[PDB]
Amino acid sequence: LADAGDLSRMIKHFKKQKRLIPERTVWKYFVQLCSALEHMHSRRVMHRDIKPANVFITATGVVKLGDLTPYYMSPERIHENGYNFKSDIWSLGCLLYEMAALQSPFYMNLYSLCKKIEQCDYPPLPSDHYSEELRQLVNMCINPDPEKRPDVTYVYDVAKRMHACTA
Amino acid sequence: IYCAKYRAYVRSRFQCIESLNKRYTRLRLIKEHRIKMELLFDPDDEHSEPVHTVVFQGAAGIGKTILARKMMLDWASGTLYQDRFDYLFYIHCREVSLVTQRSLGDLIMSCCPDPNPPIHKIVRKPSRILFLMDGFDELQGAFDEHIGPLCTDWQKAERGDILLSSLIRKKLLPEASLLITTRPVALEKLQHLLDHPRHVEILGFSEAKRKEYFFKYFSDEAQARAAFSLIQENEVLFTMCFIPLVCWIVCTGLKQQMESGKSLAQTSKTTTAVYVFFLSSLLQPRGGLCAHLWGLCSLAADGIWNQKILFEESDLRNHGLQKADVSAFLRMNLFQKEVDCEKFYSFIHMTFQEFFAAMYYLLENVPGSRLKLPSRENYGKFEKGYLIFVVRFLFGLVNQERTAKAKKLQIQPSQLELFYCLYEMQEEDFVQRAMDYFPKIEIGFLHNMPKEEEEEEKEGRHLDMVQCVLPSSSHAACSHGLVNSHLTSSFCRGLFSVLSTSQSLTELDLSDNSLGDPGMRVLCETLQHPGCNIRRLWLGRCGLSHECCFDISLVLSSNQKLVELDLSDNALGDFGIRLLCVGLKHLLCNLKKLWLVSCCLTSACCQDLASVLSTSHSLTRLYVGENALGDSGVAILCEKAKNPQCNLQKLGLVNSGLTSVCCSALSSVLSTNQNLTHLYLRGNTLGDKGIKLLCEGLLHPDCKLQVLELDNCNLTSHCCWDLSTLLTSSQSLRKLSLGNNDLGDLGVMMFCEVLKQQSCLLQNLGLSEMYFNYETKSALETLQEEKPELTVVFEPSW
Ligand SMILES: Nc1ncnc2c1ncn2[C@@H]1O[C@H](COP(=O)(O)OP(=O)(O)O)[C@@H](O)[C@H]1O
Repeated sequence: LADAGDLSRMIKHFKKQKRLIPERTVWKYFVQLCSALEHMHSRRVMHRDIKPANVFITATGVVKLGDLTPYYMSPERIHENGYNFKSDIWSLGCLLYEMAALQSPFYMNLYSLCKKIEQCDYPPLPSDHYSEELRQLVNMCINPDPEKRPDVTYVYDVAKRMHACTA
Repeated sequence: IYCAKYRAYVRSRFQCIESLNKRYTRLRLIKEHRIKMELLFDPDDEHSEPVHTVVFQGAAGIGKTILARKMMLDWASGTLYQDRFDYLFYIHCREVSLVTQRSLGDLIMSCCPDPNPPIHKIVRKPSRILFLMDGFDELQGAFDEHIGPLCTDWQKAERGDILLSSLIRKKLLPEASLLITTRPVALEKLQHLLDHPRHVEILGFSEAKRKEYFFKYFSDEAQARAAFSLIQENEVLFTMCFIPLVCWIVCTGLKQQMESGKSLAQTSKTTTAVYVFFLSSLLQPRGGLCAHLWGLCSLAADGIWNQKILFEESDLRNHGLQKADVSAFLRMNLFQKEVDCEKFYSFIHMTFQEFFAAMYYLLENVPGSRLKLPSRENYGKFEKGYLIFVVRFLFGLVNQERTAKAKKLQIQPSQLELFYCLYEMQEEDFVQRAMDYFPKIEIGFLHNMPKEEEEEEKEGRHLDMVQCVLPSSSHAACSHGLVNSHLTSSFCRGLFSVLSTSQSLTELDLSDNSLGDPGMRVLCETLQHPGCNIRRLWLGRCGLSHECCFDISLVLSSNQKLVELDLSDNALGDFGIRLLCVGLKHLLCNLKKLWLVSCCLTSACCQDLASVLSTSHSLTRLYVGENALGDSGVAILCEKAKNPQCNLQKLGLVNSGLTSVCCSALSSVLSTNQNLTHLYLRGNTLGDKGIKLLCEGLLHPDCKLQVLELDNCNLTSHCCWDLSTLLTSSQSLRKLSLGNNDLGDLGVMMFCEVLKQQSCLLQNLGLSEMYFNYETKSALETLQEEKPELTVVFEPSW
């Protein structure tokens, strides 16, 4: 655990600033998230709790990764099916939509959340302020069915290029 | 045994291209993730554990496949290669490029049959076999190298489709390496095809290496001192000669003019002008040729429009104008047929073919190219750079350039698709046509360059490694844009000269790059002179230190334009703050907001910050938010507004310490000081004493206050009724939020009881992170809508 702060602080900063987080910073946090997550999963350890409050960063920018029915709850897991790795891809999609447009995709009660899940709805990101490749990644990581979800080994090597061309 | 035979064959194959052994200069190889081709492919366990493949990438003509030929001839020379490998196979992706289903290919010139049933026995145990696939941008078909429907077996003796074999033996079960070289644009076809790759970008001709090129090309005193300096004295074309192909263009584009003498440095601007001048240097003394040029033009690009890259013993040209002019073009090109080595014909580097494709789409549906565009980019770039330059060279060179009315009908659709590809599309890695090169090579600078004054939409480009002549050429022409660039570290005046002249309408942010040590000390002279400049400014976690501060203290004093400045997370806390406050306090300033968060600051500076509110009536919203300061500044915080008429609207505050001292100081300012709207206290380790002093402070009648937040507390279950009764007594605030507060069921019970009659606040309320019971949650969701004076309540988790 670091003593600088967390990611939710880093979103409340811009919420005070009334400015959207620029894309180089977005990818700069997202890649060191993804590499630590794939390092977790390659040694066969799941997380189950991918939450923006569970993201802890130094003041230099290094995400010192924290260790191992809520609102963040996948369509299969909110209908009490299997928490798969596709649930981790679901939570990475909701986390990225939070760091993209300053709030969650579905943000009370839990019926209408399941209803719009069955209707597969979410507000669209604006075009002019985020990369369209990121929105295509978003649409590929909030798919309802588990088999339509590419894993961390695809998205991390995607984001590696997205960051290396935005250093 | 078979090693040395075709080793000598590849020695003969790549020795003949031009030589090219005393004509090879080593280049730069970069992979940042934040080289040496000897053991480049290391799967070493630093961060590249299971890898078997790299991808080389640069722009059009950086020298990838000539580097591959140097590797082939180098290992074919030996050249200290400790034998990691045994047999290396050049696979030219513009000869294997068909779809018509041949099996494995290792016999090329149809020699005696190689031991192919032992050629895969020597893969399994010795993994010393490597296939340099080269030229991914022109693997023809229908731009279709997708996920394979069916795989092939790991012996490949069957005549499977190479669209379904090399894609598969690239994709799955390889146990053999491949180093594909490509433009990065066609990385996307290769991307979602899963590889686990490495990547290397290739960066070539610097100053001294270009000097070594001009020495190794010519004779050492004829023009190696004369042409070098005569091309050196140009404002561009030394920057443009980062690309080695432009160096090849000029060194064999005035070697023919050393006989005529002294025409060297002229009319040299772009990537377009070097190509058109070199083509004029070849095609000068025959203009007969007026039909030969159109015949060459009219058939050069159907080999990518219908996707047949090499011209197949020029039987296509045997249809269109096969005479001795074909041999003349072959002799003046010198690399058309001989590099194909049996019967086929080609262009030299096929950016010539994209160039003649630009000639084709001049002289032969350009929205078809528009829709097909991003799957490849060079044809669009070269046709644009051709276009306004030959509008210019309508009155320049002779009118052989167009034979026009087709020119305007592709410049107005060019800005039309530019409008279409900007206004609802930002693609950052692979879909180009939203880049400033396409206007750059265009410069007619009165409409077609300043039409992007309209279609700009508050953009921000990305200058990590481009030579900054291009964007400085671009946005200094137009007059809009709230731009946020990135990383102008080494070069200097490509920042200064354009951020000075932004006087029409501008804005800036350079956040989270690393401006250097005089990158702190740059932008002083950019901002220390009038006109119109930055209105508000952010520098988020940039490279900044103490030595900047006095410098920007001067831009504090000299500015009648600044209204909001941020120094976030850059360690500016001691002795530069003295410079900052004397620069701000020194002169009258029109500064209204200021931001100083998280900089490594302490209480040894706030005594200076007491003066700036009392003197300046313009500094109004000082977010000093939660940099590491604590106690003993607290009386200075009290003297910040002991007097009224401070003209301080908001005050963001800091994670503080002992509750009684800070809130006793805060009681005086929240009682006496008028026009104080907001107050963001947060992260403050407080108890009952601080909120008790707070409600005694707001007990002071006719003290005005808007929105207030108290976040971190474990409140007793009596203060809520006290504060809500004070708020029904007087509209002392408007809203409030609560965060990680373990305040229990009894507090919210008293809260909904006092909220049942005469809701105290009038804007908003927030209660988060609460695992309490639902019988009161029914009342919370109940009593918000019939009396919507309380509009929103935070519902914690359910
Ligand atoms: N090391 C070098 N020495 C001399 N010329 C070079 C060198 N590298 C590249 N060039 C120039 O670049 C061109 C070769 O680039 P090439 O490898 O064919 O590009 P690509 O890999 O994109 O096809 C040649 O015309 C040559 O003049």
